[PDB]
Amino acid sequence: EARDILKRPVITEKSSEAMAEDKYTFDVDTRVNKTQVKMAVEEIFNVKVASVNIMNYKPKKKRMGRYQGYTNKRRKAIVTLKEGSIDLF
Amino acid sequence: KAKEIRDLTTSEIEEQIKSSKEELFNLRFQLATGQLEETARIRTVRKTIARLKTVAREREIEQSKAN
Amino acid sequence: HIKKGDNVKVIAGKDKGKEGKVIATLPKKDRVVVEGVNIMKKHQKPTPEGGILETEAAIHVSNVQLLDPKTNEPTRVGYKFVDGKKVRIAKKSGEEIKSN
Amino acid sequence: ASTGNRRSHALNSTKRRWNANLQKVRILVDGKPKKVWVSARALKSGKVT
RNA sequence: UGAGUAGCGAAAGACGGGUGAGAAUCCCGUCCACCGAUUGACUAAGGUUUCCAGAGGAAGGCUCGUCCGCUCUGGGUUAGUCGGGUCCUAAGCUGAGGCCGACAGGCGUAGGCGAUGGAUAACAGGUUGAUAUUCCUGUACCACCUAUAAUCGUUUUAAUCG
RNA sequence: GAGCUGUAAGUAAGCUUUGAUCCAGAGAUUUCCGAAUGGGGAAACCCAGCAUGAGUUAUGUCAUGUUAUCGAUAUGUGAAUACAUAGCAUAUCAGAAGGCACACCCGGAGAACUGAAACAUCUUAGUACCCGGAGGAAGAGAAAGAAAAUUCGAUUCCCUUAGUAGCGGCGAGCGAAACGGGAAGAGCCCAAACCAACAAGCUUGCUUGUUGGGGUUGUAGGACACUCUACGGAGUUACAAAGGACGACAUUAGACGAAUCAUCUGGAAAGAUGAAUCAAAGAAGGUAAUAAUCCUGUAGUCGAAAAUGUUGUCUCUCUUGAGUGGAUCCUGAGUACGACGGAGCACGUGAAAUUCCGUCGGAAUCUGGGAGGACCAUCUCCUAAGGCUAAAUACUCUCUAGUGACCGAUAGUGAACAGUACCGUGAGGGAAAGGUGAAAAGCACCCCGGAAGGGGAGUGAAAUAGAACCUGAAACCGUGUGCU
Ligand SMILES: [Mg+2]
Repeated sequence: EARDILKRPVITEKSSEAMAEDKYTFDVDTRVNKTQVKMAVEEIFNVKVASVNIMNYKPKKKRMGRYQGYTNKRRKAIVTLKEGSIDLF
Repeated sequence: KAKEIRDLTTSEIEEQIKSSKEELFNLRFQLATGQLEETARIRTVRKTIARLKTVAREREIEQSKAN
Repeated sequence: HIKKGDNVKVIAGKDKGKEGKVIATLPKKDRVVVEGVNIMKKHQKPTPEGGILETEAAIHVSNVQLLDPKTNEPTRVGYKFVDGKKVRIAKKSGEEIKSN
Repeated sequence: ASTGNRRSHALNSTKRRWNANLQKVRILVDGKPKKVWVSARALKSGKVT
C-alpha cells in the first residue's frame, strides 16, 4: 500500500529550491489523504515527518494533431521532515 | 516462470511479491529522475507480479473445493 | 513458400535471372528482401553528412522461386510428414536442405 | 369498470364509464376482520360480513 | 458585378534612445494630456488555464507588428483557526406505514434534505517570475488522547455526572 | 512454426526454436457510477454504525466483512383491555425491483387532419400515440359445433368460393362463411357419486374436516349389481416424474491439395508469337498491363485436448384390461336466462338470432337442458356454467455461409474519413470532408531570400505524378499578338 500511495517525485526549479529547505514534493494517488501520505513516507524512507500539505490539479486541454483531449488530473503533496534526508538525484 | 513459481511454498510467494513490488517502485523512481536507460525491466517485473498473484489465487481456490 | 536463408531465383521484374539469397521476410505484406536485387538510391541528410546511398528494396514474394537442389531449376514446393514432422520437397526431387 | 358510449337522439357518441356499486363493509379477511370495498352483487352472492 | 467603392466601433499626443530583414503602431526615458462617489482599490456570481518564463510570426488582431488574452515548449494554486462539509433550522422538495386513483400515477404522517439567516478557535512581519491570515519567523488560541499529580470517599448520597 | 512489442511510423530497451507474437476452448482478475440497496446527493461524490484485524503510550488513520424497502419461513414478546389481537424484536432464505430490436404477439385506454366534392349518422380507424405482460413464437384448440348428404368429426394457416350473400344519410363506402383443393396432424387431466382410513365436535349415530383410491360422458357415461381376465405396454413436447452408462453426428481452431517454358515490345508481361502440360480443380482475389499451370486459393480428402448442441441403445421410473344390467345414486348456481343502458360480431338495435361488460331480478335436473337468424309445433345435431396441449403460421437488433440485367463519393446509410463540428436553457436539430507512385525510392548538394517560395542538380517510365499530389471541363482572371 505504501509503494502504491507514492507514485513518483517532482523535479522542477520550485521543487528544487524547496529541497534547499527540508521539503520534498511527490505525486500521489488521487484518493489518499495526507495522513496516509505521512505514514507512507515514514515507512518507505525511514525518516521523521514534521508536516504535509496537499493540493489538487485539474485536467488541462491539450492537442496532438487535430485531436482535442485532456491530461490526467493529479494530486501533489509536499512533505517537511524533522530528521533525516531523502537521497535522490 | 509459471512452472518455477509452482515449486515455491505459499510463504515464499508472499515474500517474493513483497520484493518485486519494491523492485518496481525503485525503477519508477529512477525513471522520473531521468537515469534509468533500461525501460524494458518495468514490464517484466509487472508480469512477474501478475504471475505470482495468479498462482497464489489458484491454491486458495483449489483447497476450498477439497475442504 | 521461402524461408530466411534460402537461395532463390527471380522470375519477374527488372532483375529476372539473378540468384541472390534471402535476408529479410516481412510476412504481413509478403515481400522478401534478396541481396543484390531491386537496388534503390536514397538522399539521406546529415544526421555525419549523408548523400546518395544504395541498398535493396523488398520484392513481392511471388516473384521468387526456389531452386531444385539436384537439377538446379526453379520448382514449386510440397510438404511431407516424416517422424510426425513436416518437411519441404521440390516437386521434382526429394528433401530440401533448409537449416540456415 | 369498462368504457363505452353515451348516445344522443341524433346518435352522436361520447365516451363514458360504468362503475360498480361498491360499498364499504367489514368482512373477515385472514385472521383479523378488515374493512374493504365490495360490490353489492358480490355481497349478495359469495362473501359473509 | 456593384469597386479599389462604403466602412475601419466615442477620446491627445510629441520627440530622443534601443532592437530588428523590415517600426506612426514593440521596449526604455522626458514632457504633455484624461478619469478621480472613479477609467482607483476589495469581495460575490459567471467563465474555466485565459495566469508565469523562454521561443515564434502562416492564420486571428478591422492598418502594421520585432507584439499579444494567438502558436510551440516547460511551469504555477500549500490552511486545526479563511469560505463550505463531519452543526441548526425557513420557504420548498421528498416521505416508512397510510388515503385516493382505467394504467401510468396524485396526495400526505413521523422522519429526512434544504441558506439567502443562527452557532463557531490567528494575528503581525519576511519572501517568489508565477501562491499566501495557507510557505518562513515571532507570538497565540480551540478541540481531542495519554502520563504526572493535591481535591475525589456505600456511590443513595456525597464532590461528580444526569 | 519464425518472427514479435495495437491503429503506428520512429528511436531506445527488450522477448523468441527451452517454441514467442497469433488462433480456438476453459479458468483467474474485474476500480467507480448506474435498479444502486448503510444515510445523503447537483451520477461517476460526501458522511456513518457494528464486528474482526494492522498500527500507536493512547487518540486520529487504515484494511476486510456486514447494515435498503416490500416478500417468504421460524422464534420471542405484546397496547387502549382480563384472555387475546394490531403491532414490536431477533434469525435464516434470497422471491421481486431495472433494461431491451422490447420488430412480431396478447391485453387496458384511444384521436384528428382526411373521404362523403359543405357536415352532424357514417369514414379515416380500433389506425397513430400512451400504459401493462410476456415468448421464441404468442393467440386458438378437443363440439351445449358445421349442416340438411347416403352427412362431417379439435384448432391454426394457404388457394378458391367472391368483390358473391349481405350491411349502408341503401349515400361515400364496408364486406363474410359453409362446401371443395392443400400444409400439419394428438389428445388428455379434474369437480361429483362411492370406498378406505385418520381427526374434532359429538354421542359415538351423525356432521364436518384431511389424505388416498375411483372417476370422467350423448344412439348417454360413470357409480353400484354381476361375469371374464394380468406385466406387457408407457414416459420426461400436454398426458407423473430423476438420473446414470456407452455411442453417433454437428458446431466452435486447422491440414494436404495437379499442372509452363522461350522470344518480341516495354519501366515492368499475365499481352503478342511459338511449342507444352493439368483438370472430380477453367470459382475468385493478388502479383510492376489482361495468368487453369507464380502466390492465396478452388474440386477432393483428412482433422479435436476441451466446452456446448442434438440424437440413438441400454439403464431407469410408472401402470391390468374387458362385458352385461340403464336409469336406484352422481354429472360444474347467484350459474343459464330476463329487463334497462352499451360494446363486439361483414352487419348502423334491425326480422337481429349469436357473443361480452355495468345495474337490478333470477331457473330446471335425463319424461332434463342448448342450438338450427323474432316466435310456436314437429324433426336433426349436440351436452354450457373447471383446466392443460406439439406441428403447420408471424418477425429480424443479431450470428454463420452466400446471392444481385442493386449504388459507385451531390450516389449508396445522416455517417466509405459522425449522432462528431456546430446550433439550442431544454426536449431536440444536425453537416462538410475518398484517389502520389509498382515501390517512399518523399528531392543529398549549390544558388537568391529573415522566412515562405523559387532555379538548377538528383529519384522515377512519368515531377505541368512533389503531398493543396490520378484525370483536370465551364464560369472567372491575366500576358502576347493577325485584322479592326
Ligand atoms: Mg481577363
